[PDB]
Amino acid sequence: GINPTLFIAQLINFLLLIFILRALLYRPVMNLLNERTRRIEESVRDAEKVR
Amino acid sequence: EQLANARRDYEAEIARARQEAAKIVAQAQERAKQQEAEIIAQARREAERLKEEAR
Repeated sequence: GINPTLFIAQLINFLLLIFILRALLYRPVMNLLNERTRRIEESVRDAEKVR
Repeated sequence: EQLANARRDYEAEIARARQEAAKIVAQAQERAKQQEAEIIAQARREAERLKEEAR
């Protein structure tokens, strides 16, 4: 039997999940993907700037 | 490092260009001083020749 209280409890579990995983990984990992993209972009602009 | 050496070469090339331009103006001034000095001297010699042929 499906219990609405347990359903909302699954929502709270996934809220804890999403928020803690996001704050501990994804913003560091968005910084990582931005790091690679922004650094390649720095390389490109410095390439035409040096020539 | 490519950008670093390019920047340093840019300002260094400007500096060496100013050194060589200083040499160029020194050579031009030497040429001017010379040229005027013996142009006046040749004017003097021509005047002396004119006096001699007049005599």
